[PDB]
Amino acid sequence: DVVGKRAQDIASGKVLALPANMPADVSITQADVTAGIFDLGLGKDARNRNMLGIQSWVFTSDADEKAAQARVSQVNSAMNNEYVYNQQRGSLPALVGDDL
Amino acid sequence: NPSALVQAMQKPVASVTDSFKATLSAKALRGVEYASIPTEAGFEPSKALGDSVSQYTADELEFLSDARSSAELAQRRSQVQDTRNNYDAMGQNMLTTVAASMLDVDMVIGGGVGALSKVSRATRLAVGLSATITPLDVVGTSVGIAMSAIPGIRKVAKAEQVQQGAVRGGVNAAEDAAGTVVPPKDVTVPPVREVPEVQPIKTVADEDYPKIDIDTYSNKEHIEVGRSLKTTVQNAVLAVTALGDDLPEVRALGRALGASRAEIFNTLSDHVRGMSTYEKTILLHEAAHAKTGRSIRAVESGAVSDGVVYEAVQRIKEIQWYVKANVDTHEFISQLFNSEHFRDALRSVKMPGSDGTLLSNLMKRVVTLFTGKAPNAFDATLQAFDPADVFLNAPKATPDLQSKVLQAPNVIEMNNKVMGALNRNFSLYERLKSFGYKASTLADQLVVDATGTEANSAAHHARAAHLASNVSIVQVDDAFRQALSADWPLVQRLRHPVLYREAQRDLSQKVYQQLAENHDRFLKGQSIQPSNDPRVNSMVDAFVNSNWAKDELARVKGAGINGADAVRESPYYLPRQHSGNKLNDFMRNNRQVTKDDIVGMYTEQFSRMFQQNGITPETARKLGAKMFDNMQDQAAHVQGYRQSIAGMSYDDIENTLEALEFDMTAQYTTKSGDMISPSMFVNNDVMGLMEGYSRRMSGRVGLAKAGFPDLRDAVKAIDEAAAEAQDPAAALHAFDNTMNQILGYPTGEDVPDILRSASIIGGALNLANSGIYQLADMSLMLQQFGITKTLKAFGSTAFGRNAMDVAKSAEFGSRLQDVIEARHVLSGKYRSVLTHLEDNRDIGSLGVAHRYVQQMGQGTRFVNGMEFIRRGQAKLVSGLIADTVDDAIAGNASAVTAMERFGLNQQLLDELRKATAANPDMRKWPDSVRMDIEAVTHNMADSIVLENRLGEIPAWMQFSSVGKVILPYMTFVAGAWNKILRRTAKLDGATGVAIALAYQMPLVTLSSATSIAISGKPVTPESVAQRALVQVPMMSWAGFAVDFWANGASNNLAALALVDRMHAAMSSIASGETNPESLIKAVPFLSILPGMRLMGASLADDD
Repeated sequence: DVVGKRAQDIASGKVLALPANMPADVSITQADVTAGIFDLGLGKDARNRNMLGIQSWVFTSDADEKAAQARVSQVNSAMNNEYVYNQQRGSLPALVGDDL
Repeated sequence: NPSALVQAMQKPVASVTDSFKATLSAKALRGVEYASIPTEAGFEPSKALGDSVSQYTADELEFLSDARSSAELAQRRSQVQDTRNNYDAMGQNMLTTVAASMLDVDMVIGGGVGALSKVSRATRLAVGLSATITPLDVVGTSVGIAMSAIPGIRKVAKAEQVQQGAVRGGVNAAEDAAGTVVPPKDVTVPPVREVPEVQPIKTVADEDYPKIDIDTYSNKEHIEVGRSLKTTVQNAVLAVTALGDDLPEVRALGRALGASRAEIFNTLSDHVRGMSTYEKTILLHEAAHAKTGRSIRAVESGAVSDGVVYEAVQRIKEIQWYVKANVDTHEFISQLFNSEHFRDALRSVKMPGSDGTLLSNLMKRVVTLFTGKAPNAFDATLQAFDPADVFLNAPKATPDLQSKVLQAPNVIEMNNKVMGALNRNFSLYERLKSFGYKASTLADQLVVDATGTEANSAAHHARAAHLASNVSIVQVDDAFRQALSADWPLVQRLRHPVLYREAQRDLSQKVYQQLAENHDRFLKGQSIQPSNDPRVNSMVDAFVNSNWAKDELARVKGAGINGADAVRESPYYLPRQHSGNKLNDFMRNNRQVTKDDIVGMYTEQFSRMFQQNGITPETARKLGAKMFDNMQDQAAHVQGYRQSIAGMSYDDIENTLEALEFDMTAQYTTKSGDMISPSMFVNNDVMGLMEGYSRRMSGRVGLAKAGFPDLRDAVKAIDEAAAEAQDPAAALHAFDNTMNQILGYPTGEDVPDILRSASIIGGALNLANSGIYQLADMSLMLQQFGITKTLKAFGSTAFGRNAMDVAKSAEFGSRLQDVIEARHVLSGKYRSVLTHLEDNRDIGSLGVAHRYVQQMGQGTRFVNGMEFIRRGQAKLVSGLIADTVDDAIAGNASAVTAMERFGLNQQLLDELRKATAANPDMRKWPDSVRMDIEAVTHNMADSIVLENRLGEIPAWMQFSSVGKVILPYMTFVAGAWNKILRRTAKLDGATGVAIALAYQMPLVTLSSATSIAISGKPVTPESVAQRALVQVPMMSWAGFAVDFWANGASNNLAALALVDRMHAAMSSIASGETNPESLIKAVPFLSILPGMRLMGASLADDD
């Protein structure tokens, strides 16, 4: 029932169009890293259960912190490019905030 | 049955567009940002929206119905949302929405979501609020505010101070926590000291920003105190009574009056405290003139029949009448105050119909007026009737202006000086009239824009005609862009710049060839057939439906412009010309062919063509040789009128015979056995062949309607006018230069097209009281801000030093000015370099394009903007090469040993030095050595572009002193770009109007600084800023904003349509009407200020 109602609510144009620039709330920050994103679940190697590929999980030096900081920005740039490309073609989904 | 009669006799319902006028209403200026999206077959914007059409305001629907494909609709629906979000914030204050009409670039230039609706709402709001006391003043003040906010600048900070400040937050913001986890019973101090992670930044108020305020009291009666703070009379009076304990118990009169204009003091509660007791009584004495506000209301039907006041006015007018026979109301009332013996005159007479002196009863009614309480306070006014710096001032003609260069003693000089700073043409019209009388009559027929008569100059008609063409050139331009939208995504264009250019040359050739067949078949009554390449059919269809081909042939026949009936008409018509570039480029690769062969080639054609007229062989060779001499002149851009007066300027045989049919397939054989034909040298591109034709035919049509259908008498009328001035040589040169500009010929200078500026002349008085001067003054102060910041930025950087210093030296400043102005490159010997660089490379060659494709929004606003920078940089590079070649020829050994790196040798140099000595003019190089030095330069031009990409100085260029200023330039600009995108991060219109100025401003500063020094005067920031105004007046600054927003044919529509919208409003103002709509429309130059703020302030931020 929820899906059926949502489909014909979308069909009626009750959803506002998204801006040309991605909302600030869609970006990723340290609070989201603490929330559990990038968790890949079970795995064999320590390097193969974090999507960023960092090994040390108990004692970490500043060198790992710098790499994590750079990789977060890399992922943010990739997401921004993907969003721009999708928006230009006019194929964005009818979602907002966390769903997007 | 009966209901048929009712509808049969009714009248038809009006269209659904006859209503909504002034809201719906020019599509080209609204689809620039979506030009390159391919069209979808059978798409229909109404059928795709479906039920969603019920959520729009009847103009958003207008902006949405232009979609031609699904992606375009998706993008339009996105832009409509940002347009709402922007205006939601500005709605918090009503006044700010009034100033939005004049300061939103998208709305005043083009591309916004509705322009008429916003203006027609701002006018209504301005009218409503006035029910700052008249509708004009509300418009004027709405912009004075919203621009006076002093900006804040970033500054470096000490880390410790910031952390201390941040720690006092959290605390003072955590006392509202409940603390139900880890209660106070279970708290302890941590064994290590924490510290937050804030950044070291401050903010500091700027110091150079001007204090902008608008004068809105000049054209009204007002009171001056101490001749600042502005208040009203009914507000000031109360303050006097309250803080007036030292006044005679007069104080009651003040209280009574306070319960009954504009005032200015040169903190209110303390201004009145710094006044003596005597002055603050004169303040009330002059405030007793409240009658004027009430005399007027009883002349107008405002106080219709209200008793007391209506009777008092009548029985004051009766007394006014009486004094004439026996011994307007305003002068009588004023005399009652501003005089002594006048009062004494009325004491010696008693009234003819009641007791009391004539003076006594006159006062009885003044109290009824300025108090309003019907008929005791006469003693107070009687005693108040017994030198201070308080006065009552009548309206004055000349407003108060803050800028230095605008102040004038009378109204004519002020008007002359104001229009000079706005439009380029005015200072030209003024300079033409100094050549006597005959010049004055002729000036009115060329450049003026009359406001009160039908007879109007030639430039006006040419401007009017040149818009019609561009309305149809654009529809074909957008078809060319769409043909390559596929097969070349933006990412690919940035990698292969050189090859991308050929994809256009191929389509141009194909379409040009296709349009030749369909014309010749149409002219002979045969049938047309389509081609098998899907792009060609679409390109041809977009051309036939464009419909400009018949329009031009119809318009040119209007007014019977000389031998124009000889042309033949068809929808596929397209003119024909030879090209001097294709000849030289072909003769460069092949060197077995010499000048001796091209002349023989044309001789064979000429001999056969005029056989029936007994053409002797000598004339055949002479004509063959004069088809080559005047073909080189076409490539170097050294042509001008006085050589095409016989007919029109587009026939290659008339232009050869006037100077004293071709087979196009017959094959000639050269000495070496190579075969040659004249078809190889024909022009091929389409757009570059349409614009050239349209521009010159518009100029000829405009000139005819002014009274010169044939140029033969146009020349004579100039030769006769020049022989009246004291120096005939200068006048003739000026008129020749003006005519070349009108007809569209290369004059060799770097200036915008003459049609882009207006020369409005009309009523001085009416303009002054409209309020335009106050708005022009404001926009002229902000130049000080930007130029001061630019000079400071040059003073800060190491590269700025020695670069602001070479410009002072007499040894080098002159050459740097020439390099900036492109005076050696636009025409003459060296234009080959600029031609080779201009149309043989793409935006991908800048290098800076790669470094920013992702911060800037990757859209059209990126590519459209990068062409402007390309066309800026090419001229600088070419000018540098031209300078360093002449320096080498001069004798500088260090340059010669660098020139030879690309192939010079003693043989070329000896001949070049010999040739230059015989004739220093050298409009072109001799044929003996043309093809070698030409190749030497082209090799150099390529190398610099490759090494200089990063913005670096190649090793072999260390000798050139002037080059040290040009080559590293693009790194200086990149610094300003970074700071702006660190402040907005969007790249919307306001950001583009800042980036364009960031790039273009410094060059003007250097040129002006060089210009001042050579004249032997000190170079101060105010002096530089004032000298910049006589090069790029305000209305030409907006030209750069248009140039960065649109490219090519779409530029002309926007650039021209702003000027006529200004003339059409100032004409109505000069006639006698001052509708606020006119004031809003009459100042389109005011749009760039908010963009100016972003650039000007951003140059002070720390890194």
